Amino acid sequence: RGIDELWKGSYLDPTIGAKQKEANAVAGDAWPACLLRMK
Amino acid sequence: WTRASGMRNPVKWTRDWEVLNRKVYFAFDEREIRRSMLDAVSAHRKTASLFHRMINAVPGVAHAMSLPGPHTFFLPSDKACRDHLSPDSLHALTERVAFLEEQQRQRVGGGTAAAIADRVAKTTEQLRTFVLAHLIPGEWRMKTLLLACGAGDPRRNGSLRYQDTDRELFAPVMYASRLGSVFLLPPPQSTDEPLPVWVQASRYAAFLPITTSTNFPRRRSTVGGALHLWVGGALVTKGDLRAHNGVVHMIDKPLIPVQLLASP
Amino acid sequence: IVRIRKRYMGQRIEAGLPPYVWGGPWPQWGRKRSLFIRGEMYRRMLIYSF
Amino acid sequence: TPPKTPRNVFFPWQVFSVHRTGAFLERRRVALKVPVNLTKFEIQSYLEKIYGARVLKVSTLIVVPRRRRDIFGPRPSMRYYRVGCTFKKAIVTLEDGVPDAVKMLRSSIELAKNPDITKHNLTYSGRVRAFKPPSAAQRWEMGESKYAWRLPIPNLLAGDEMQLNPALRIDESTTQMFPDFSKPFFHNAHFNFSWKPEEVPFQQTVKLDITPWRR
Amino acid sequence: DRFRSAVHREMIVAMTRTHLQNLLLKRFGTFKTQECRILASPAFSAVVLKAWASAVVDANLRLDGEGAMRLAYAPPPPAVLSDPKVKELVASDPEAAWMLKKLSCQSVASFAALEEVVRVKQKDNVPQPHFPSVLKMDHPQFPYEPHELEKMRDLYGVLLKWPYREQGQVASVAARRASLESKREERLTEVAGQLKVTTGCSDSYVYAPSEMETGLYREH
Amino acid sequence: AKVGPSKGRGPLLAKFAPVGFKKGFGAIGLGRHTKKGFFIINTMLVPMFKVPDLSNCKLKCYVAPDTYRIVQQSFNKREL
Amino acid sequence: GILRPRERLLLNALKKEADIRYRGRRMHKRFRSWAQQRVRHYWLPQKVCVTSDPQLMDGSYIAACVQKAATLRKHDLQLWHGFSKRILELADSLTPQQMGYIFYGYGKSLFRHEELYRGLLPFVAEALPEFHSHALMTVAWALERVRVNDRAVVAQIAEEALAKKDLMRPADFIKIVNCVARMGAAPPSLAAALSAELMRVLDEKCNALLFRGAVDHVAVATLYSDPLRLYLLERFTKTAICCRPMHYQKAFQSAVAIRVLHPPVWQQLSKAVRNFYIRLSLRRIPQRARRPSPLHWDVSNALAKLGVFHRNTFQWGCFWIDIGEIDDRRQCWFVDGPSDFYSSTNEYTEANKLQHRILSELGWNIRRVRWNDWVQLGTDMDAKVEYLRKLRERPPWPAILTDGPSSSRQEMVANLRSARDVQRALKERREKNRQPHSLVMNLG
Amino acid sequence: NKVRTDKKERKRAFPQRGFWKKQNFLQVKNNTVRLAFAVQGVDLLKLKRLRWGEVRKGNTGWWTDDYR
Amino acid sequence: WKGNWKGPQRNKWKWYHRHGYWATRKKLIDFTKYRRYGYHERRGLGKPRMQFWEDPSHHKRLKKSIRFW
RNA sequence: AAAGGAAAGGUUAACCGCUAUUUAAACACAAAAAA
RNA sequence: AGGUAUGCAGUAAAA
RNA sequence: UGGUUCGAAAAAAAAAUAAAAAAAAAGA
RNA sequence: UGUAACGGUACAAGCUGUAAACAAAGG
Repeated sequence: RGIDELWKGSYLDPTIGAKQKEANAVAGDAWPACLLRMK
Repeated sequence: WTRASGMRNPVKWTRDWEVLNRKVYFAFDEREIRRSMLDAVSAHRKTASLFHRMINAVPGVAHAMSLPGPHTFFLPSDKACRDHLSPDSLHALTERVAFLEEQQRQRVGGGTAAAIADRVAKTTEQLRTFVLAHLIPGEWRMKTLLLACGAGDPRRNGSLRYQDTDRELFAPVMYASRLGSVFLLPPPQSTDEPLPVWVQASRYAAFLPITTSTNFPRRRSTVGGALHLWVGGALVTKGDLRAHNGVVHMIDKPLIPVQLLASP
Repeated sequence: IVRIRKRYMGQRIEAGLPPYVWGGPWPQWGRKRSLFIRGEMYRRMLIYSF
Repeated sequence: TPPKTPRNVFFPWQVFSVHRTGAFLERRRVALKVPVNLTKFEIQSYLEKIYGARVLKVSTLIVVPRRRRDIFGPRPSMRYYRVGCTFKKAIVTLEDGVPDAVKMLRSSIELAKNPDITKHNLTYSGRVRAFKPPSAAQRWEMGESKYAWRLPIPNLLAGDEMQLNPALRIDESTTQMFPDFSKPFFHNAHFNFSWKPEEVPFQQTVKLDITPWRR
Repeated sequence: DRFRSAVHREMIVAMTRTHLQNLLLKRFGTFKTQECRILASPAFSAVVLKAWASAVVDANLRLDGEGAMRLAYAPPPPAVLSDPKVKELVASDPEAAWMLKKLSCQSVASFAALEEVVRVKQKDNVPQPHFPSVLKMDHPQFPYEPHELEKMRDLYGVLLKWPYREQGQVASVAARRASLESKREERLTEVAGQLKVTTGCSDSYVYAPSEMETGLYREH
Repeated sequence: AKVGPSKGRGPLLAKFAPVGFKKGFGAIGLGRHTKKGFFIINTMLVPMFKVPDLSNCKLKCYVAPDTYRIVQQSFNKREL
Repeated sequence: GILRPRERLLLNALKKEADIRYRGRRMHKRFRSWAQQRVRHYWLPQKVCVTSDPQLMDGSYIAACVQKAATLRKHDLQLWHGFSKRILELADSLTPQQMGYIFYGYGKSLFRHEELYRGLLPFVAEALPEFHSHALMTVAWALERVRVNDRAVVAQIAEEALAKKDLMRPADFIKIVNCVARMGAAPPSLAAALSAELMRVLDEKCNALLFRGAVDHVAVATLYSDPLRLYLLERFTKTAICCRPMHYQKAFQSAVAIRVLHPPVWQQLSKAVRNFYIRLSLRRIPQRARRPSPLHWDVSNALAKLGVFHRNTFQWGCFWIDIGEIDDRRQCWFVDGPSDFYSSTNEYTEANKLQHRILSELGWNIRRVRWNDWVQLGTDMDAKVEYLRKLRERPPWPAILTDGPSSSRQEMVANLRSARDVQRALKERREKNRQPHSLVMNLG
Repeated sequence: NKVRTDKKERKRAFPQRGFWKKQNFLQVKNNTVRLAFAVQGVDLLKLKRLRWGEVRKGNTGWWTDDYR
Repeated sequence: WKGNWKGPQRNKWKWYHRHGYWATRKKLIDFTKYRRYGYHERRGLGKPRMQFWEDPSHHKRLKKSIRFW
């Protein structure tokens, strides 16, 4: 039910294609300390 | 160096089956026991209270039962005494044992006093006779007694080897297609009549084929086992209470001598 | 001869013929009563568990 | 080595990762790389609280990469080294299945390395003879009675979905024809239990003659 | 009355169907026969044997054990023959029609005796076991008699391809046989074996204790 | 040497030692050995993971690339 | 050192026999775990002496003393009746926590003092808004265990649990639902509400170890809704591996009850789940030793004297039959004792009614004996034989088991004392009959 | 051993005429693997024997080419 | 040799209890000699001097002498 | 005859020790103070 | 003839 | 199934280990 | 102080401590 989250959407996921894997792999910047200090 | 033990014992035992059979012989028939017959009786005092009290209260009986000579003692239980002795006989036995214990306690601490000595002598002789009526020369173990009564002899063990029952009456769901020799032991030390011993098949023997692989050819007591050993009209309930100088067999009836029995 | 006999018996097993054996006199190749000694040992173990 | 787990965490640092095994794993099982110092209770609570997984069992092994000697390349330094890290391999058994393509490895280059196909018919080590303890159904307590198929309640529940007669599950290409019980035959062919049927006639018990010279 | 509820009747009918299927399978060999295959097929059990068991329960002929092979040798009931579902299965399935025709043809009318049962058994043509002459023969037993050893050594390449010979032509086995016969003196149709039927239909069988807590060891 | 940490063997472990060697890896204790070879477990000693309700949370692991431009402009407008 | 050869051989044989004895001894220990768990987070951190004078005890002290005595098995009648007297004196001043611990002690020790529960229940009802999960669970649990039935208060406790659903512990809620089902205190609306809440509790808050406690055949048959039944039966197939014989037994009984009384639900199940339960029916589920009671033995003796073959205390399917006749197997008897009804009443328990209905619908002709009527016969055997004969001469009992006449605690106590006296007399005159008493010694 | 700490290289400094091939044991192992694959419908031996770029569906080969 | 040949044994218990870390500590030997897998007192230089371009906020020199809470 | 085991644990006995103590698990069941 | 399944103290006897 | 643990019985200490982290107000 | 074991980092004779190369823009 929830253990699938360890591989869902990653390159280990067997139910999705290469383009979807690449799209899921794209990522942005890490949280800066300045913005983290506001939380 | 190793700490393996139990099922991982590092001891290299022999696997030779003949040597292991010899080991069985040494471990069971030739085993050495430190305790004595009175040690066993004391261990079972709670179940054999009356005989324990008699042994400890009657002069000379303990000395006789502590001697080196290999002996066999048939110990009745308090339950056996209560069931088989008449109420008056049981009351008399209890009173006399208590009397001997009371005299012993007095030692620890006219004609009326003189009669005490005579009564003590009479009670001591009677209770000594009773207790020693169960002591038998030699060491007669349970398997020896069975083999003497003939169990284990292919020519005589009939009626004890192939017991069967009406199976469908007790395990019906498995039977849909059916739903449609007296040995003699030396006399007791206090008497001259040798003791008869025999064997019978228990009620549990017939049910063996229902639950075991068999190779057959073409009230009732609840004591366990397939064979029942009877000694002088009394059933052995617990046998092979081995000691250093003998063996104790537990029985369900006291072997009262004819002299102590009442003719009328 | 052992090889020949084994071949024949295995051939019958493969074919699915009834599980029959030669019934004649089997020679005794051992001296020890291992069957009965081991049976006695098993009896003792069962009694201990009980 | 790893920091000991506090009574209250508030910020777990432990990384649970999926491990691709070259051996076979059952339907409802998955292998994870985990820190060595964690207990089964810790692993189960971690998975149930951070992921909501319904864990049934956790089994653990400690994996230490083997020693390796650098001997091969040009100008080799004959020094010892280990590839990877020591870790706890946690095999978790859950209420639901896990994809084989996720849990196990595959290959079309070395065709023999397909554990999802070969299953437990192969041992993936130097082990030659596989040891398996008796199954739960083969045990006695909570095991399958070999005459329960003849009882009323099982037949009431079977309906038309199941047929309980074991005679229907006999493999024709393995079993032999029935023999005559009055003639020499093997016990292993069709009995498959540890007792002698009464329909087999009386058998001769032979006791060895150990001292023929005496007679 | 005779029944307290539909589930009661359903349980009794299911038990009767299981008993009938067991009896028919044992009649036809319990395996290795196309008749056994058909009796095992789910559709046959669902339709034909279900109707047959219902008919038996209605007829009040609930017999248990080895005494129930009468049911297996009786002809299929006319109610079973006339049930529309049976006819649909017969039309759609060649095996079902073949099996039902065989059952109708090879049956004992009186069961609807032993001579008729023998005739039907012969008609069934269930394969029978046969003990082979090869297993009746003998081959030399080590230790070999010196003449046997010597002859086999001299004729290794001819006599050791098939060493089986009729009883009495092998001295090693003949001597052992004679010794065993002397020790015995000093001391003093082929039919496949079958385990007896363990199923039943009668109340005596259905409502008997399961005896699963008791420790019965001879499970069967 | 033929025994010890030499030749890449490293510190001793129960895997490499004979039966009887006792060496763990750093797990917490969760009970007490008994006098007869048993071990009584106490679940009160199991660490308690503190996990907040992650359902319906708008935060994500990373931040969108435009945040840099937005924040830089919003801070320059103040600095200037 | 060295030994003499005989000594060498004897001691070597002893060592070998000891090894074999150890191996034989460990054979049957499949379910012996060296690692074992003990629960101790309910033990209070305060210290108490259980024998202290009750007049110096308050609620906080007496509750702790009761719970400690229950844990330590210090079942002393004088001590616990002093506990009862002091608790009834302090009824006005107990918190829900203290009342919960008191109920835990009483139920755990099975101290069947009905008066204490009766006197404490009104305060429980009044203080319900302040109760918490553990206290509610404990009150229901103790009442169910001791057979003290108060349907109104049990329903109020269940409603309070529903109102505090966001605060209730899943195990406590499961136990409360099971107790409500066993006591038959939930009308249809409350049953539907409890089923609706339990569905979500099990789906969202309970893992396998917590869920397996929800598998109770009485609740499945009488309380759970159809979706809850389907979910429970499906989930047991997944959670079987962590279950024990009691859980397997209750799952099997639930499946049989659904099949016999709810064929529509049984069919609404899936083929795989039905296959799981069919295969479960084939397993040897470890039971526990059962023996005829004194009343059971008396009824068997009277029946045998009448002349009816029968068998006692045997297992058929997933049920235990008191008496099963041999000549006509469908005829069976049940001997109903004081604990088969609710205290001070002749009303049957839900489990008893469910078993009666299921066996009756599966075909058994059931007849029943009531101890309240049997005790009035005394030691007479002719009267008991006539009673059993007259019962035999009459039709079997319906598939629906109806309750008996009204009774009171006074009559219950009187009948219990009479049964004690009858037991004593029968045992005495059995053993005396056994004893021969024929050896007379001329010792005097 | 794999770390090459043993002295097993000492014998390899001397010639030997040949070495046992353990073909019985190795063939038993290989056939066990083949059976494990074949029960699932895979012809591992055929795959291993296929030529580069050769496609053979089912149990086919040069004989199929001859008779088709 | 006589009978079965016996040579120096490889015994982990003996080696670790007679020549291990603590056993070497208890021995009376030259402890100023470098030992790769055991106790020795050939002391090192510690962390070297910071290069002029490194960040002093990250340069580190002490572990135990400054250990706070 | 060369003269051979007793520590811890289990059993039985005795017992005015103790949550350093058997599920807030469950089954079964004519069953029990004072008055 | 080491210790077996609520566990810590603690005396005696012993197939 | 063993080790661990009690005993034998041991600082007679297997460096990177533990029923072994400052040791009861523990918030039931 | 010094050194080392494991772990992270280009699976390392460097760096480094589960925050394992970096916070410098806080009521």
